[PDB]
Amino acid sequence: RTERPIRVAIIGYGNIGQYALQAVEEAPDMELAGVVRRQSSLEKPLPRELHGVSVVSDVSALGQVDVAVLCTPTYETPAIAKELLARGIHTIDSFDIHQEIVQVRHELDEVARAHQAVAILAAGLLPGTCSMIRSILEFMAPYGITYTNVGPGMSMSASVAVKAIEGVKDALALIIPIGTGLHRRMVYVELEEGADFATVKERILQDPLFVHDETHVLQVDDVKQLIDRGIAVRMERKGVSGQTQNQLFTYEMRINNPALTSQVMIASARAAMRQKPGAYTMIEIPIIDFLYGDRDELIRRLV
Ligand SMILES: NC(=O)c1ccc[n+]([C@@H]2O[C@H](COP(=O)([O-])OP(=O)(O)OC[C@H]3O[C@@H](n4cnc5c(N)ncnc54)[C@H](OP(=O)(O)O)[C@@H]3O)[C@@H](O)[C@H]2O)c1
Repeated sequence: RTERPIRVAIIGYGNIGQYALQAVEEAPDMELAGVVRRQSSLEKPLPRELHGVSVVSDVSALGQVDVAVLCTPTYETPAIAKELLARGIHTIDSFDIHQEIVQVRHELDEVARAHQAVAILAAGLLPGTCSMIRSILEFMAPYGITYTNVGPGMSMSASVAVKAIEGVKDALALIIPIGTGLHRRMVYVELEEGADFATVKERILQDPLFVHDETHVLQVDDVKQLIDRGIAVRMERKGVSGQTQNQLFTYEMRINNPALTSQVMIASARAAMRQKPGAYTMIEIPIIDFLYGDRDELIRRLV
């Protein structure tokens, strides 16, 4: 629909990558350049939805690539981003280690500026659009407290951490809100042949991830039967606007986690094409840059 469509490559074909495929297809200003996978994954049978899709091991085999959408594991992502920025390719990621965002942002900023590229990081569900809402609440009521309650949903960094433990064949870890920003964790574990529940319970409950947090552990026959990739996020702020107390704000979403996250990353890919070289979180970009359409028509429709 646009003259020269944006050519988007998907790096890593996991949960995020599969939904990102659909988001790129629906994007009227974008066309799929291809999917980049590990060589090991290239040797498994080709997924049925990737028929007619260029699936390679390096971005150089896909021709021109405007933006790379990084659907890779968290710890693997900054290094992959730096590599692609250095090739002059824009990068979108949903890096979700909050304490490392400032540092990672600086490192990507320097590489991006050196190669006339734009990196948008932490552009997912949380961090991402929830961060944008959170920041808007902040300046509407500067004094007060915001509570971010991550509703019942799967934590895939906690699930694989419970899987690496001695005695667990498979595991599902859930993040559960208990109010005022506090969270409870519940772990469903499929045990190995002949391991006892009582000990493996005490190795998860004393694992560094679940010692200072309230944690419940249950043994189940099939953890795969319990998996659903939906999640909820509820944010509350009670604050002061100017000098007037008791301003009340509530934001809630009930969404498919990877579907939404991939959509935000695709919308951010659109925004990346409109920025000066550098690295940005989502609160550093005009909201209109994430939207497709004529500027005046968007203002007429939304403002
Ligand atoms: N910001 C948010 O609100 C939020 C929410 C959800 C997810 N995320 C982020 O999104 C990331 C991906 O989540 P997911 O559910 O899609 O995970 P996933 O299903 O495990 O997908 C990981 C994919 O990355 C590739 N990969 C795995 N190991 C790799 C390695 N060592 N080196 C290079 N590539 C590797 C693999 O694809 P191939 O087989 O094709 O190589 C794999 O399919 C997470 O790490 C998380 O940080 C953020």
